[PDB]
Amino acid sequence: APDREKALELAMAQIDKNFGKGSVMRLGEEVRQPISVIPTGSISLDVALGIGGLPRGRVIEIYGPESSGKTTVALHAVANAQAAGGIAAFIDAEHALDPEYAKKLGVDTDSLLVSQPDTGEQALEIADMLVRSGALDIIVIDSVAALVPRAEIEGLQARLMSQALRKMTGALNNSGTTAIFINQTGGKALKFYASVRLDVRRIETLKDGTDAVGNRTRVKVVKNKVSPPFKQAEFDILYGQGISREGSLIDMGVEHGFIRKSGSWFTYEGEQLGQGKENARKFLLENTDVANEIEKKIKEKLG
Repeated sequence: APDREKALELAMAQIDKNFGKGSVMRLGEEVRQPISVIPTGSISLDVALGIGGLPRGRVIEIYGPESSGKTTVALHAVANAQAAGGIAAFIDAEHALDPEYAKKLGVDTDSLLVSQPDTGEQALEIADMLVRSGALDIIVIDSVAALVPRAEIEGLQARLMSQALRKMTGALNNSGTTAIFINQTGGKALKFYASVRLDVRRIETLKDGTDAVGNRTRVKVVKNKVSPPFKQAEFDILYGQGISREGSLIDMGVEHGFIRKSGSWFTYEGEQLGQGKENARKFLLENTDVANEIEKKIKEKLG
């Protein structure tokens, strides 16, 4: 009965010791909690991460198929980091960004540090020195696959990438700046350096009755060295409004009881919210007072 675990316990101990914390976990441990993390902007996912957001100082990767969310999540990461006083950097390699939309997500475009390098070898250095001023909070490279090296422009990528990754990884940990990498490629490197990888995919094209308000998405946390991995969260991203914070309260609201679905009628302890997800969504939208209370409750019922 005892001894085995005890040997295990000690085992699992020494591992983490020489290999860090997330070395050995259980798809059941409720462990850790850093006083630092960035709200995804969708609790659903925040919880997904276990820690309630992104592990600062860690290199995260959010890969997904063309037109899944990725950037959106990302720009959210950058917006929530922003509204906290620290400022964000955008390494542009895709030359495709819609500030407006960003602004709508919450991005302070005027104060967003961007840079459209010339070769893949160039961005990284930029990102690397720019990250060395530890003045940044969230730096985000856009398009791992759009990092063509000096050579080709005149197995390169993987290499090019590995190099900085090892280099930038060190510092990132020392400065407390968390990094984002969009992907589709450079594979290897990132695969391993990243301490958290999100796999994002668009499941349903949200039916608005009319023709479409957005799309319901799903992110699977294939790799999480800071909490139990393999989790996942689903949320909606309304065309031109980003992730509906309200849209999420409901889902968690119900998947955790704080709200009752009485047959296409949403109710919150006594009084009803609305009749229909969007209706109740509308409801909370204009009833933030109550809205945050749910978020609050949900955060209390879990952390």
